[PDB]
Amino acid sequence: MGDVVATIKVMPESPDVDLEALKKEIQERIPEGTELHKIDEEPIAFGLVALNVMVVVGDAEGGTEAAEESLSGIEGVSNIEVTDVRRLM
Repeated sequence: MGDVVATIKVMPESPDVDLEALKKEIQERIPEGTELHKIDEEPIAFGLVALNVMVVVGDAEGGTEAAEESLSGIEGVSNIEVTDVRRLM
């Protein structure tokens, strides 16, 4: 208990929620500041399942700002619940 873990839940608006295809996009959307953690295959709409891509940060820096940056032009179809957090203090 001491690591800061964030959580980004991305979900495609279309019923063609390609989770595995999103997997590749997830890696490229990850904050260039640190590294990822572990993703979650959780459902949202009637059949649209999102992926909660968490990230493990600690010795890193505020370079994770790149995440919000990529959000300014991220999956326009797959809007993310970019409000999840997990402060493991």
